[PDB]
Amino acid sequence: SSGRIVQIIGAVIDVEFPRDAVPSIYEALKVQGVETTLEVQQQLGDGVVRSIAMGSTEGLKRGLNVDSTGAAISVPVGKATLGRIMDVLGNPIDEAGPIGEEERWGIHREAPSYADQAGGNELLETGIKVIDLVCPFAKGGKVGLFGGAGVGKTVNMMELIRNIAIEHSGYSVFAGVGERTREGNDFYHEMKDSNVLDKVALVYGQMNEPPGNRLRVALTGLTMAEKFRDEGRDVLLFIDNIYRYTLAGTEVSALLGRMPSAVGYQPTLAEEMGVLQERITSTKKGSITSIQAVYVPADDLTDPSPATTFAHLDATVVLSRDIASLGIYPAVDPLDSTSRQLDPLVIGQDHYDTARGVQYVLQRYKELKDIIAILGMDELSEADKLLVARARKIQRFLSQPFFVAEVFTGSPGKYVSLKDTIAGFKGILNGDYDHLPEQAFYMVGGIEEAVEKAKK
Amino acid sequence: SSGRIVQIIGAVIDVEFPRDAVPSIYEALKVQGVETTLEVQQQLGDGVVRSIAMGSTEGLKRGLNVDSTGAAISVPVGKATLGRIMDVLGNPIDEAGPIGEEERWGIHR
Amino acid sequence: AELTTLARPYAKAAFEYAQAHQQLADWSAALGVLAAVSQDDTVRQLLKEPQLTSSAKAQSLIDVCGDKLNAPAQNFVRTVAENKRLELLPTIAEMYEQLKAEQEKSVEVEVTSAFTLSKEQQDKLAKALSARLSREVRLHASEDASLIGGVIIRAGDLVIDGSVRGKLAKLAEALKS
Amino acid sequence: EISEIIKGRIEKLDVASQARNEGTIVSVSDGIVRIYGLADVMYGEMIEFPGGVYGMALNLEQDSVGAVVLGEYQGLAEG
Ligand SMILES: Nc1ncnc2c1ncn2[C@@H]1O[C@H](COP(=O)(O)OP(=O)(O)O)[C@@H](O)[C@H]1O
Ligand SMILES: [Mg+2]
Repeated sequence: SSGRIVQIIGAVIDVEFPRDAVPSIYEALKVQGVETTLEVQQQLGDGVVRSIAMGSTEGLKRGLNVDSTGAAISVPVGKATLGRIMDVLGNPIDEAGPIGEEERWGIHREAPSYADQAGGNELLETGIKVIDLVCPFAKGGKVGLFGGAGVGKTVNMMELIRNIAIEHSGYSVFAGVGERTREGNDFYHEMKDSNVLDKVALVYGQMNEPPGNRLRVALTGLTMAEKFRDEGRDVLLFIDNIYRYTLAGTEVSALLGRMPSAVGYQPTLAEEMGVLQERITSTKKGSITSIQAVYVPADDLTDPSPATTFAHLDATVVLSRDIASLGIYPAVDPLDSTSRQLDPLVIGQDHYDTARGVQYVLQRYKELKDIIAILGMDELSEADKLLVARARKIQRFLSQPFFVAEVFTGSPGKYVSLKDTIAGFKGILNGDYDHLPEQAFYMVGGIEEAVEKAKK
Repeated sequence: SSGRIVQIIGAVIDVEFPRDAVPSIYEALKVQGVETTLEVQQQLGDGVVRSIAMGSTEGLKRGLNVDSTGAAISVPVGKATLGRIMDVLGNPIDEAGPIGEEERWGIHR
Repeated sequence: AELTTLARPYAKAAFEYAQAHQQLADWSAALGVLAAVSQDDTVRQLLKEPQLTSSAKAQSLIDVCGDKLNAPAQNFVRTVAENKRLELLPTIAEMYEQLKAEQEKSVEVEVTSAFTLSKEQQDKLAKALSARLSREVRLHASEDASLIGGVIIRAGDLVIDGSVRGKLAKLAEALKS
Repeated sequence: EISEIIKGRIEKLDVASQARNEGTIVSVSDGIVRIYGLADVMYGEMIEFPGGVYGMALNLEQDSVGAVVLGEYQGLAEG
């Protein structure tokens, strides 16, 4: 049957239906005079349901008629989504006409079972020195890029999109959850001009959008990736910012009648994160390699949202504002960043010992910072002086000019193999480069280029 | 018209007035038979206003009569205020007699 | 807070006065009239107006009921209005009847079957329930084609299911679990 | 069921009909106003008060409308 709007407060709307026709949780509803879509969140009793609007509520009023659709928000899936741009409800937003869909899938699903899990450990080379050394990625695994405002999350993601597509031959799915509309336009035209667009599905719900859109766009993109995984394919799933899915949930939580938790967050923070994160996994049918940018509120890694995200990832890349301030890009922190693949049984003893050696030197240099700041380097022991000199070279050799960062500086981009990465850091640890000047390691790709830069 | 005290909680006093005589926000009210001035802060509805007492509430009780003054706290202004000590309501706290005022102005503008 | 939580003090006060003065049937009629009259589309509107006083709302409701409210019942309506509780009148009447039924050792039992049952069967179910519950039973018999066969008994919060639909559901859960 | 004599008494009652575009103020506090009866008001609509003052509709509830005053609220009163 149909119901009537009884209350409106921002993005949240209450609708009353006959007692024998009350709609189900997550069921989609449509307002008769404007065609605005609503998603049911809870049943309040007496035939009243509470819902979130999937669009603007300006101009809506009490007493308007509402139609129940009998199902959840359903989006098109399969080959017809490749090279197309869609919104949260699966409508095309690229002016290229209707989607030639064969079937539609509901955006709400349970995670794959414990018996469906995949045990993959195959190494994925990124061509970026710091990542390949201390944060080795794996095919079918999950990666997270943590960082404050303006430190490198989008630039480091655009560089990873460029490098992984060299070896990967399958499809990709990109979900834009609460970020800049200009960056979605730049990425679409870049792929269209490069002829890469026919193998990528694009979904957007940017910062300009109301809370309901930003809250469900992640589910729409993941539903398209799950169709390709379940077809037996190996696909890439990229998320512009997973924190926006949680934040859109915070804006609406008090309107849903929930008591707040620590620092104003919704009481359901960890469950809302687990329900989405557990679906983003590889199975015995096919694989999903996923990369996500994670905003860190006010540079605080102990904040409830970032703190709850670390347990859902295989590789954690932590960006720092202190490192970015020195000039080093990518601004990765070797001591805070880590990966499940950093194991002697997965990467071999040579890589493992080189990575452990780099971390030991950088940790010891971090302990001397206060002594060096008050008394200077000259008071240190003959052993500490040599270690600090190698720490400064290692810290500079971790830098690398990117093929997407060329517009910012002018310098050409560099791709460094895992073999060249291990050889350079092993030589600096052994002392094979103790004679070269500290500035020769800054922005040079492979170790041989540091030898040529020292000639000037 | 006049209102009645309905609730007293420290310095906060709620006063009930007839529906056609509810006093405005910031209006000054006088308690009958006691030298106590109340400033209206909020209109709660049902003819009830919430106010703050400009002095001690000790000895007050529910049901005392209150009179509206028609304006905000109005204080003496001009030449007569020079060389004098006054309280928040413009009363002469010095033992020098009444202020030779020619005009009074409301404190809110 | 449920409406039942707010109506409890008022329903209990009305019941104890009616019981002590031997007026149980008078208050049963008075509360029923107030519950029905306050739900009328014109009276429901009048009671929600922000310009009317509690005494004006009470007097208007008393003048409309008139003959059906004795002096105690009129005093009760003026008490419910002063405390701003006129929206609870339908719940107060419902809770008063529950206190009355429990006092008068009476139980209203709903009954449903696939197809009609004889007076011989109703009187056999009635004596069995009255012997189990130790109360007077009033069987509100009815039919529901959703049942494949048999009958279901609902004596308030207590339910006794002897229907074929319940047995088929037990089998579905036994095989699925 | 309500009786025909009582239904006749109900039809005689002094119940004021209110237009769907008009309302009455219930309360005023710190630039926020509560209004009773604006049945056809839209979320984000401009509300007109006496003396040239305007409000914006933010909370549309079952029994009342919550509005934020687009200027000085100290001249607004209950009723
Ligand atoms: N690899 C890099 N090389 C040079 N500058 C960089 C690099 N990464 C980031 N920056 C600088 O930092 C700015 C912000 O980077 P961006 O990726 O947009 O940050 P975030 O997405 O974390 O807010 C860039 O516009 C640029 O000036
Ligand atoms: Mg950016």
